[PDB]
Amino acid sequence: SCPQNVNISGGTFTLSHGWAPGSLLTYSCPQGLYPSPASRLCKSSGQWQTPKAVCKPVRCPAPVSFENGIYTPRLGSYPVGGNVSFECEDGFILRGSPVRQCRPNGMWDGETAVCDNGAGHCPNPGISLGAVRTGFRFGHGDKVRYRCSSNLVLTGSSERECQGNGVWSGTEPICRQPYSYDFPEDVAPALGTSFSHMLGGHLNLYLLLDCSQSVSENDFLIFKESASLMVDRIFSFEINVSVAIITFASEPKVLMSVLNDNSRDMTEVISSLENANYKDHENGTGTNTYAALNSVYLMMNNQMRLLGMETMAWQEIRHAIILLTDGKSNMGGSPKTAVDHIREILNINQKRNDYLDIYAIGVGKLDVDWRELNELGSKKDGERHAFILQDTKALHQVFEHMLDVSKLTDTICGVGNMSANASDQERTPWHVTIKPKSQETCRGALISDQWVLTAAHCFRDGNDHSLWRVNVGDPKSQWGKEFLIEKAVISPGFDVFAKKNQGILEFYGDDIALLKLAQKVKMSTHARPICLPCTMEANLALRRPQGSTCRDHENELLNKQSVPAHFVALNGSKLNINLKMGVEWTSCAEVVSQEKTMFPNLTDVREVVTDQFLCSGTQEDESPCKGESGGAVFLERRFRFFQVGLVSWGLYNPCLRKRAPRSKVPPPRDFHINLFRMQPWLRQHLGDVLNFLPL
Amino acid sequence: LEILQEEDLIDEDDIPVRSFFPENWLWRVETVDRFQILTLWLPDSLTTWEIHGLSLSKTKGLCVATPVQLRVFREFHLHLRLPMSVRRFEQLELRPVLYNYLDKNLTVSVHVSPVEGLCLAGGGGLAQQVLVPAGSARPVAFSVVPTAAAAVSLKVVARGSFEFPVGDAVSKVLQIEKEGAIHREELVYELNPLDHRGRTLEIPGNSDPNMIPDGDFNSYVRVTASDGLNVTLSSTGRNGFKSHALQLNNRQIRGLEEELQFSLGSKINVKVGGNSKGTLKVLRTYNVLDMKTCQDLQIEVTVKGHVEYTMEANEDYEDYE
Amino acid sequence: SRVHYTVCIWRNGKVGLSGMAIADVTLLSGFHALRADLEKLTSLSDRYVSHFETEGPHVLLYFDSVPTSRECVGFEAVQEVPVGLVQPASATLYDYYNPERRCSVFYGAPSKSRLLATLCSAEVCQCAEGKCPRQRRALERGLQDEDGYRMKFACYYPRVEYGFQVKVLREDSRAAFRLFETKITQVLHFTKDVKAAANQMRNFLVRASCRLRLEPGKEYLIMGLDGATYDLEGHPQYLLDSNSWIEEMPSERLCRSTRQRAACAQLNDFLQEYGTQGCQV
Amino acid sequence: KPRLLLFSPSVVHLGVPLSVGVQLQDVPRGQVVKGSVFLRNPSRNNVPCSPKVDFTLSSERDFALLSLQVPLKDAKSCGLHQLLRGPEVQLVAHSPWLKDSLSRTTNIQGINLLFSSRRGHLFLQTDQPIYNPGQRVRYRVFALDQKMRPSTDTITVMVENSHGLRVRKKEVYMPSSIFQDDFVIPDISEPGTWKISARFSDGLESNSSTQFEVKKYVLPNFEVKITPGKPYILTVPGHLDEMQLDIQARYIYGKPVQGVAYVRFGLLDEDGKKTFFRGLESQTKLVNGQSHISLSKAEFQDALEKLNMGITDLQGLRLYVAAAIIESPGGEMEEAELTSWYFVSSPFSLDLSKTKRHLVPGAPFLLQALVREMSGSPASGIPVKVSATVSSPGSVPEVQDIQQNTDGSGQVSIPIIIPQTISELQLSVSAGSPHPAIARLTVAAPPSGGPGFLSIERPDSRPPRVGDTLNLNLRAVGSGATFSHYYYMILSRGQIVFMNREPKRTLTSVSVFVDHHLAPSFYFVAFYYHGDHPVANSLRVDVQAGACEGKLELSVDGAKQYRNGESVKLHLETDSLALVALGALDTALYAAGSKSHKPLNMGKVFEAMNSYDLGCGPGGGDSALQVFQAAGLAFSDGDQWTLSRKRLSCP
Ligand SMILES: *[C@@H]1O[C@H](CO)[C@@H](O)[C@H](O)[C@H]1NC(C)=O
Ligand SMILES: *[C@@H]1O[C@H](CO)[C@@H](O)[C@H](O)[C@H]1NC(C)=O
Ligand SMILES: *[C@@H]1O[C@H](CO)[C@@H](O)[C@H](O)[C@H]1NC(C)=O
Ligand SMILES: [Mg+2]
Repeated sequence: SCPQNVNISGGTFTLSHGWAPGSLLTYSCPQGLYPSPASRLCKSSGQWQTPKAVCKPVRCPAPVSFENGIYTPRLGSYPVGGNVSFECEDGFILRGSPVRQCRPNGMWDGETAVCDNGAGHCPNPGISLGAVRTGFRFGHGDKVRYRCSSNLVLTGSSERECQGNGVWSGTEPICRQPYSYDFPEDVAPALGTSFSHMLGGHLNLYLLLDCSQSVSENDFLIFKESASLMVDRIFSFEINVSVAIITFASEPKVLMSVLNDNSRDMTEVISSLENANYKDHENGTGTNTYAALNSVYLMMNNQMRLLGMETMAWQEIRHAIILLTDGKSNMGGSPKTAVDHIREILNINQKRNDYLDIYAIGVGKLDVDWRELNELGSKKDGERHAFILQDTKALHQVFEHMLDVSKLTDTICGVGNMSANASDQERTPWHVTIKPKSQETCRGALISDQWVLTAAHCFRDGNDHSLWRVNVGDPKSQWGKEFLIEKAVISPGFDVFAKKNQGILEFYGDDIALLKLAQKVKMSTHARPICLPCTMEANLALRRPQGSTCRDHENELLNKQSVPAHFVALNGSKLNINLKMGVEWTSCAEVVSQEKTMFPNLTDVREVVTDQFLCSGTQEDESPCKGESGGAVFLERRFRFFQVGLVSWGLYNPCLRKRAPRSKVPPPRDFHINLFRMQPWLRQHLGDVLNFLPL
Repeated sequence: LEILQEEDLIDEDDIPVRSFFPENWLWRVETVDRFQILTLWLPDSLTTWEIHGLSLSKTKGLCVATPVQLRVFREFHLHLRLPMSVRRFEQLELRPVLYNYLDKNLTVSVHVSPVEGLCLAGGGGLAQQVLVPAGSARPVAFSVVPTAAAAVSLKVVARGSFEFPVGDAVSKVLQIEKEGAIHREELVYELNPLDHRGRTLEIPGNSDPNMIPDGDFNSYVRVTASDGLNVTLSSTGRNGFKSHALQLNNRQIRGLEEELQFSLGSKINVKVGGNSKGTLKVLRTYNVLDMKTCQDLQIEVTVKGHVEYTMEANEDYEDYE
Repeated sequence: SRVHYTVCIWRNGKVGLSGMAIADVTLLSGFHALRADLEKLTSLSDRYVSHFETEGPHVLLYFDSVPTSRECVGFEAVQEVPVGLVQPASATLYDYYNPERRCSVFYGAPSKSRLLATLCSAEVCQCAEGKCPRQRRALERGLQDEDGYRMKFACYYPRVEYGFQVKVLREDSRAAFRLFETKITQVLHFTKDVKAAANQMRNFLVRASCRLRLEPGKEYLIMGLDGATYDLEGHPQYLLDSNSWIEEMPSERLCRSTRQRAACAQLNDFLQEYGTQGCQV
Repeated sequence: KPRLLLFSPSVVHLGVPLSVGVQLQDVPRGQVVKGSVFLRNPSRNNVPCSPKVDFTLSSERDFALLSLQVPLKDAKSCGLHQLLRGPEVQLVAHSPWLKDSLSRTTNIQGINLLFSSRRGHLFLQTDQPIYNPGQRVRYRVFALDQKMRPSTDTITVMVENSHGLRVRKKEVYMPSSIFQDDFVIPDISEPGTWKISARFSDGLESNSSTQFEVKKYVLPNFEVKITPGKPYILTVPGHLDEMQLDIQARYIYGKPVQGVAYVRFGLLDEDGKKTFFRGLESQTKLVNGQSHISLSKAEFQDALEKLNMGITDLQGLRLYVAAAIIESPGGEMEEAELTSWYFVSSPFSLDLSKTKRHLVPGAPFLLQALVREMSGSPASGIPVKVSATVSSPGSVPEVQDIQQNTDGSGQVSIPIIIPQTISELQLSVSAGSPHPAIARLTVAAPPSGGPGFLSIERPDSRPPRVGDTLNLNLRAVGSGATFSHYYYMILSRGQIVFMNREPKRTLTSVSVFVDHHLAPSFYFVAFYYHGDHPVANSLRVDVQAGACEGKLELSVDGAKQYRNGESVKLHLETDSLALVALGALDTALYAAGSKSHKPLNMGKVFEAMNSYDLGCGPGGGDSALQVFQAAGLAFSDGDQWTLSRKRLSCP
């Protein structure tokens, strides 16, 4: 028999078939340590073959390069419990967590630290710890290539390109170790958010389970349990969804079909899943993942034939695929080819990318590789799709809290239609019209089912809100539906004549007002609130971790020195602006010293334009009119809309459907109240409505 | 016959690598209220840092301080100098040099961490054995053929014996340029906006048979203000339609020949204005296969005899498997 | 023990040069030049070198006259430690007046090659350096299969991502590799190269320095690691190294022999079970 | 008889105050004057480009300095932006007094001045002296006004590449007087010397620029320095000194390098064409990091015979030494060039710029010389022999021989006595023995029959310190004491700073307090009046030992022996709230650079003070107009006025 001197230092070991030849020895070490070697081979009664054994400590990737900054302390590879601080040079604003304590799983915590000056068209993608980047140009259409260092394996996008919409193609690469794994608590929010986007029409869901000899009967039972809870949850949301169950082996066997109408009923799908057994899989105990993906491909091309080439009923069909596999594809070829076929056949591109998400949940500890899960799963910015959990217990744990979406809170926001054939209101459902007693018209934005955020200057006649009216979008008529107002809260710091003693006729500081409607708005395709940043709602809309802060939302949404934004015109059309931040903000707002009517006695530019204002209007930018004041200044990220400001005042009014610029003194210039500088006031008057992040 | 020590060396895990090699640091500007202390972290590079210093105060004008020489020395290090130019698929020889300034004999194992994209000798896992006499230096040669086509992080390590616990590790990112050499394609067009025929001009697109895929196509325009051109370049491009307008004269004449980075794929157009005899030079750079051993000098070294390997570098059958 | 070097120099331009030249050869990893031989060289009237300096793996010679013809000199060195790894060294020649007019040569070991053996085809190369293919022989030697050694090599370590039984059509030598163009009898396993099928051509290349022999007209079972060379024709071209299983397929007469019936039959049993069913894991 | 004097700098700078001196003479005791002074346009139109400033004087107070302001808006509106040909402006004093007293046709008395928009001090420094292609470049500029106080005026920076084309331009405001900025060099940029320029937005001519070198290279590990035994080579036919070099090479971190040195000799001329010696190349093994080689007698003679060159013609050429040391066994290459070696006929050089010209007859001649070692530091204790030949005043010329050693830093002040009615004076200054340095100068004499003369005597020839009071003596020569006082003014940075009157006495003295801002060179100008003919003399005084108005001290705790990665407690000491700007530079950058760029130090700042000085020589002149022109002022007394200077250079 094999020799018994196979003890590991600081850990235990297990055997499959005793000391008989051909038995596999498994090495286990406590958390924060890794087995080395992981497993041994008893040979043909020979010496214990290995691909002295010691539980070497977990050691964690160190920053190979940190552009435009410094990092302390500097070490070859940080140990468990260690900390690293990332503060960088002047003129550069930090993103991500400045302090990262590396967890016992071989990963750091928080988003990767990088500071960008914003001059580049796209935000700085940064160098993830343990990785390198090639190409230091962030212009539109340029590319960056990432390469791991030492013995790390790359999970993520090995190549990212700066797209037109200001978001790099693919996910953020993260160099990982062969022995690193993921905690259920870390990955549950990622899965929850990604599925929330898959839900954001009818959705098609495919569940792929593993039943080879490598996966045990109990492990397959836990796979079945996790799939059943997942299916139970997806049907509890009352969404148009069909789920299919495929359990693959050396040859794939389909247990449920989406062609069959039966997939939309919970009892039937759970009964079909429970009828699965390991026995019907002993006829071939391989892992042919390409075969299962080809089965999905045949499934959807049958759906393609039966629905039609061009019919709307299929175009709104989104696909999400889950794989609960041990990542040991050993037959049928590379699984990536079938994913290539799927991408080719759904016509996936930079726009239809939302219609296809692949989740590659690996399970196990000894035959799990990273490359297959990374390649198989999809790669999208701000999300993670390739995971591994050491045990199936962890799989059940992460799934049972995977959709932890707070019950009855609701308050969705920032959902619109981006089709040109859609109506103006349906494209911008937050947009409302405000009628004060002065008979002049202003705009506003729905921030909830009851509250509207607008500009204070729109109400010059006083504070008698009972004579004011609002019109929100309404499906039944383009005129909208008129509501009365229960109460009005104008910012106490607002006074257009506060600075008259210094020769400034009109000062728009604190030009913000919150209006409560008499009746709750019925949510529909013409009436939805816009996500007010720096809350749980916008955080879920932005695909970000739970522990995000308000400064984080500033850094992310207002992430460039020139950030494109939008406002709604009088006729309902969406116009284009660019917000100037940082250094360019000062040059943007300096043209107020050349005004001739508003400020005849103006010696300090900061006195009329403060930090409370965003600045826009250069280039070919559109200039809002007086009637458009109070409307939301919003930006689009990740197919959701976010209000970073609203129109306050401008140095040129084009409306003095019709518009006209000019080319003399003064050049057009506009200022909008930056919502991020008013956070205390919205928190005072809105804390019991939205759930605000820590500042 | 020669005695070799195996696995009685340092564990290679405690040795602190050196990665931060900035040519300059401490670029910040500070506000000092007659006294300030700075806790600055020394970079790993082994040179002397000449700390400059300038003062600007609202009451005492300007003062420039005397530079402070600061020395960093380790007494035993693996100094490595990457070649100035490394090309993909082209063979280079990294030269890590071990300086032993102690008063004792030291025997050290030097190896390069195996990394994807680098073709080393024997897979990169084999460690070269060298001995550095006290108060002297010894070089060790590593041959590498990089095929990564991108920047790659190598980590050369020296491991002393457990009897004498010394060692150094260096990890500098090695950038590899794309295959082939660079080629410059300058196109000169005299610019007379007075002649109406010269008001518009079309530059032919580049179709170079020898241009290498991923050619790093960069176009820089060189327009001379010698006499008020308003030359504007509009161009349809694969990335998009970008147009940059150049006003060289700026109603002023002090050496205002201009040069701007101007990013296109294939096609470019010119709109002219003003009154001058300026010159436009669009510069195109791309990779190309071309060659040049010297044509003037040549050298060839032949070796004959028996050399002994360490039984881990013999590429032959084990004869028992 | 002792190795005889030979450093040779000459010039061809005859115009661009400025006269004298500087020799800078670096010995192997574990060699230092002998000062006695160098001083004997420099003591001769027609020494061809006016000065020298030698410490450890670095040898300096000052050539004051580089002629058109091949005129040169060699010296002897000794070994301190065994060469830790197989690799070519470099010898450089500088110009005395214009050192930037320098240009190096790479010289190999006494028996090894000049440059790092790498397999380039199309616009990619794979690092060909490594270990010799074993050419496993169990049936011909008569050793019975133990614990399914071939299956164990296929499924546990090194896991095999390509496996075919190939009939070697021809043997050729290209660059530093000996190419064995072959025809696919059957495809047991495959990860990449989805267009693998029988009666198809594949190029299998091994470094010429090794002694591995694939006799034409005979079938072998080939398994191992996948390569990314693409053969410049479209079909992936594989390289034979370590982690690659090479076995000779049974013939009409060697499997007939007595100590070989069980071994050959077990090998075909493996062939059918692995081609048809799979790793079973 | 009564007169009004107008004093102003010959060049007026826009946007900064202009100082105008005004003086009366032969004014009745009870009489008073009233008026205003301002600039105008140069006959194009008669709009005042400056707000009027009043000046009221009487007999007891007959002098006053007026801080006249010249705002940019008035200068633009009145038309200094619209002249033709050269820049010129008119400064005029208006008062009803001329018509009332002198019965002059006009109440206008003025001067012709040249207006220039250069103003303020602009300094800027880059990240490194030398960069690789494709590397990020950081830099910053500092904006200071005339008094180097921080300034908030807007500036526009620009970047010019190696060929000289603009690559960048940034128009930036100054909240903090410091503007940091970075840009990336193109990857395909060939080696060259780039340039960064910074100008004030409204100041067209106020361009200050620095240069950084771009070159393909890699960071060297060690540097080689060739230090000659003596920085001069004596080529006199009598003998030739030995030539020996000490080639040193050290690892930058301190230790010496073990290797070999390859040395190539040659003759390099002024133009730059170098002809090497075929043969005589020296190769040696470095011992203790140093190699001491020398050129023999017969070897060098044979080299010149091979080049068919003689010793006598070796004048102005240089012995070029090039070294290319190979580190062994490292194999690294490093090159060091020597080009400072000069073949000279004397080991000393005489600088006779400081000796004042056109000195007065009847007062001591102050001959000042600078005995500087040829291509070295100033020499001390080196005797100077000087022969003065006073040319025929009516009698035979006489020879005056004075000897005096240099007191220190090459300073020698030899006060030879000049007799009256001297026609002209010839001087022969010779310093050094043997092989002296010969310098000959000739000075004429003021025309005979002049209205008078003024002599300035400086008892202490040593340069004044900062904050050190300087006292001068003034003596009228060759005329009666009709006048009662004389008037003097102090010029620093091209502006009149001080004006005062001292009564006429015997062996008088005037004390000038050397303030810091007067450094490093201020003009003392003095004049009196003999009837209606002004006579003046202006002595130039240089202040050395310059130091900051404040102070900035950098210090590192403990000895300068650290190990990589540990902490440094850098110490910053100053005397006020300062925007201290720091920078850490690797020393290897200096070695890798082909030309060693000296870092910014107080020499350049103090030269920046001198860049605004309009002085023309060490002062002095035959006439009052010449003295005033050399000092850099414009004088109008109503009858005779100095013309505007032809050029700023004053050749
Ligand atoms: C080091 O090696 C040298 C050369 O072999 C030898 O002479 C010396 O004794 C050794 N030991 C020390 C401490 O220098
Ligand atoms: C160039 O364009 C400017 C734009 O302001 C225009 O005013 C000018 O006339 C143009 N230049 C010439 C020489 O016409
Ligand atoms: C300013 O620019 C002029 C014109 O190019 C140049 O001659 C002069 O030297 C510059 N002044 C400086 C560098 O101080
Ligand atoms: Mg399996």
